[PDB]
Amino acid sequence: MRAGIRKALIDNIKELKGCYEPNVPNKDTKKPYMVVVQGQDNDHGETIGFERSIEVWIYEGRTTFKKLDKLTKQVVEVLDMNTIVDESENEAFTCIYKGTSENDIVVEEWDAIARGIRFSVIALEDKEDTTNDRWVEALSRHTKDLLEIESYKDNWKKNFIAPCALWRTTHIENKRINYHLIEITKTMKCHVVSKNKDEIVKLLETLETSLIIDKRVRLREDKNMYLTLVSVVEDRESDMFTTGQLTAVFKMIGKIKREGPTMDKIYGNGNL
Amino acid sequence: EITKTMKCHVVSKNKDEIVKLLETLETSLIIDKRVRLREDKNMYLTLVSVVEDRESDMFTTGQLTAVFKMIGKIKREGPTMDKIYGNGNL
Amino acid sequence: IEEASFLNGSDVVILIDGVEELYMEEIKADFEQDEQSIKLLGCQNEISRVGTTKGSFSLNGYKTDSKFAKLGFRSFEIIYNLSNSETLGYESIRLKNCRLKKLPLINSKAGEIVKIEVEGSFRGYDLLNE
Amino acid sequence: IEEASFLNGSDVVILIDGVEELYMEEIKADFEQDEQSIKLLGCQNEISRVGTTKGSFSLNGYKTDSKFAKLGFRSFEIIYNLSNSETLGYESIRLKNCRLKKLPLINSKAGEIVKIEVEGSFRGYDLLNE
Amino acid sequence: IEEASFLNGSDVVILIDGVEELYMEEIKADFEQDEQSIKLLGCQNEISRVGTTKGSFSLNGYKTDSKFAKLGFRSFEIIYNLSNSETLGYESIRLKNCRLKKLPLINSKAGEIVKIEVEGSFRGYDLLNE
Amino acid sequence: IEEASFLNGSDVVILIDGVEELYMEEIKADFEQDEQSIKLLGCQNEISRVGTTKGSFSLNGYKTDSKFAKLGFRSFEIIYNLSNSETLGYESIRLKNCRLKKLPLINSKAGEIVKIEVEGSFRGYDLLNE
Amino acid sequence: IEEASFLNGSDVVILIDGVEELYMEEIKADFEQDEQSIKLLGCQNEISRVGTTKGSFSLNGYKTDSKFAKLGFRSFEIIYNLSNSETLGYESIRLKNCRLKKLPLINSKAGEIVKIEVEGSFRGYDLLNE
Repeated sequence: MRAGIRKALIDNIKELKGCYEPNVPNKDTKKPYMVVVQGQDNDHGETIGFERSIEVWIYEGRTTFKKLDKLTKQVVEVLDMNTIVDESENEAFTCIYKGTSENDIVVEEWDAIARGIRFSVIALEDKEDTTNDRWVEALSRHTKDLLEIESYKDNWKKNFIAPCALWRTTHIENKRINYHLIEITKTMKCHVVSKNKDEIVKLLETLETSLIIDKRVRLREDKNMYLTLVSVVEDRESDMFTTGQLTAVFKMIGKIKREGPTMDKIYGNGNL
Repeated sequence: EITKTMKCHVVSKNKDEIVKLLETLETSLIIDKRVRLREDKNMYLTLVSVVEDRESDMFTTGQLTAVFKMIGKIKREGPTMDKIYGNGNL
Repeated sequence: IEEASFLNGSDVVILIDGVEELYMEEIKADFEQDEQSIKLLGCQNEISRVGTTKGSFSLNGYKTDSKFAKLGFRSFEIIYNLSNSETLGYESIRLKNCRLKKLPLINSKAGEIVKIEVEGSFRGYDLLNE
Repeated sequence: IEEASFLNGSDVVILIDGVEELYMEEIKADFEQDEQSIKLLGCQNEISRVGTTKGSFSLNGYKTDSKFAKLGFRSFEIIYNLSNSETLGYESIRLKNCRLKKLPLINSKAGEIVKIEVEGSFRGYDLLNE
Repeated sequence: IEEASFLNGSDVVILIDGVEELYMEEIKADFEQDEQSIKLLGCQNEISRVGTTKGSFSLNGYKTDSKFAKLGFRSFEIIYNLSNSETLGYESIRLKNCRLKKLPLINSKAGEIVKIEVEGSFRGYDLLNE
Repeated sequence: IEEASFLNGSDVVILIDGVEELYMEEIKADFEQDEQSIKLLGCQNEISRVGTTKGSFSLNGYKTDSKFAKLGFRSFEIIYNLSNSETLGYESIRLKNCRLKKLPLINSKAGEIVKIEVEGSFRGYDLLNE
Repeated sequence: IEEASFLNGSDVVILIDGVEELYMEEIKADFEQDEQSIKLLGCQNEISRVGTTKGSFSLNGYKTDSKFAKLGFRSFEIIYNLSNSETLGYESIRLKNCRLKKLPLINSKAGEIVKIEVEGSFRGYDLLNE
């Protein structure tokens, strides 16, 4: 991922003189240049998977910090949730802006001013984008058809293309309501990532309205089984990535499929 | 039926100004119990409950909490029975 | 998703005997009928009839004065204006010859507000507006 | 937003037979009538008349003495002063010839305070004030 | 586990007197029959017969107009379409000669939505579709 | 703020037929009287009279023996000492000729304590103290 | 601690009119008797006899079709197979000559499942198995 970030920064930013690895540049280097330090990979649950941390340390020639502010804005614009393709690994990803280093540091011996922008990448180990949860597949298909954005089913994938929407399942309950009938209730949460927050609001609004008005969803294209909505609720404050905004509870009833043998031939005999 | 829990902040340097503004906002919401959704009218937002937690943070949380709901009707505009005919036998 | 509206129950304005009543919390009124079920001699389906109508009504609210206790059993009119705000089509109903069944002289628990309850009967009604 | 006021039910002051009563916490009293519904030929709506009145009352409170058990079924007056504090217009009602329906001799549960419940009937009332 | 489908109760479409009704929440309707229990003179177990039938129905919903108050005790039809979206086999029932038992003129609490309740009786029904 | 006192119901001491009963939980006893309401021929308010009295009582408690089942429907006395401890003025009541209305042979749920319930009637009472 | 077993109520298999019913939740049935208590002329405890019997049954379940509304008040049989799984001793009961007390034509609420309720009476039964 170093190659991808370096290539993106060089291509999109022209004030940049170079983008190096951590302890590469010597004192003859021409400023401003950037340094791509790769942080931890931590497990952050089922929805995010392993999350990697990246820092893009900017360096500048100690003229004035306003140059560094402009360069930081440029870097954040270039990398924030814009999908990047790493030609070396031939595997894409999408950096998420996360913050900035502790203070704006001055380094006198190098005669430079440095600031560290802080990114991250989601779901490093996930490489499939497929799910055996038929309900999640059905709702992701429904969201894609209704909304004309990507849908990623079980968990985030590292090269997600904003705007998008995940449809993970958070909780499952099964009941045998009868001798022949079983009830399956799933609480399915949905995310809507996007750079533009008002776009998130619009997408969630139309998704909720579609879920209410069309109160049920084709589980498959055979039309046999439908999911039927129970309650759809949006918590807008909730985190865009870890938690997800929309919470929908779907249920579905199925019949036990006992096809026993048939009384094809019958016979009876008499006495007194 | 669409129900929204909308929280409101009132920032000001003078805290007593925050108190006055919140008081008049609460009174206005209670008296005029609904709010025109648009200048075109045709829609309204009926209040359900307005509550102020003065201790709550001015910036992160917000003081006033208001719950609004609004009822909408499905806009079915299907075809029409413009032409009707019938025939007879025995 | 075109508009609709519910008539919120805090829009009622109840005029009891020509003077507006401010503290009413709930109002009910129905126009009963004796059914007079008739079982014909050949038809298996029972048949109903209008019979005689009989109004009844009830009220709840907070006690502000001795209006009802002093009113006694005298006949009095009740007018009920349920205004709608999304569209201004207020529904107005008038009740004729209302008569209290019982004077609620005293009803007061120690730690609570003193609410008044009233019920009676009315001979007829006039649907003034709608 | 001009002032209003609810009559809190802890302003009650009940005088049972000329001696003030301290421990009552709830009092009810109504003046029932008999409806006397009448059908008339050629008039579909029923008609009501006053009929004969009939008082009834009830009381609840904490047991502090055996006043009620000693009272028996003797006739006794009840006075009910519901004072208002925002404005001083107390509503005073007098009940005439109250008579207990049953003497609550014993009503006691192991864990609770011993409460007394009373109910009876009063021939008439005098609305002393309002 | 082959598919199965309950019938969600929000699929109901109620046509009261030929004009669709949008605000109904719940509808109930049954077709009674006097049991006419017969105790034979020799046989120990009771025997029952069909007797004479009698329809009853009820409705609840939000008040949007004074349709029912206008309707009075007139005779009117109700048609009830319950669609099954998962199979499209809507079960349609028609009630003949419905008659309100009481006009719900006024029913309104202060702090809540004004709901309308209706009940009555219907002479007979037609199972239009199933 | 001068002292008052509530008679906690755990001060009750019940003597059934001269032997102290110590597993009871609550006791109720009232002295009903038939009202004998009379509608005079000229006066428009009902009049009541004392009529004939009839006692009734009831007890609940934990089962500790077959005292009541063995008692049958025999006549027996009940004393009831409601002691007050803030001031020593115990209220003592005697019930004369109590008779069980129904002999509670068995009443027992699997997972709970076996409580006994009793109800009956007593011809008269003697207010021994107050 | 040797094994025991409770008959879980989801083992029921109801066959009404010879066709299995899949959506029933609760089934109740019982075989009444008129007690015909006779008070003998010398002995001091009541004596009861069998008298005449009568059946009554009830069913609850989800609405999947208009089977019952089609069925009307026509007579029909019900069979009830309560299987046991720890041991295979199913308890099978058949109800002879059932008859609906009322057609549940419409029973629906806006935001709930459309459940069906049925009750009637059956002339007799026959315990097929146990």
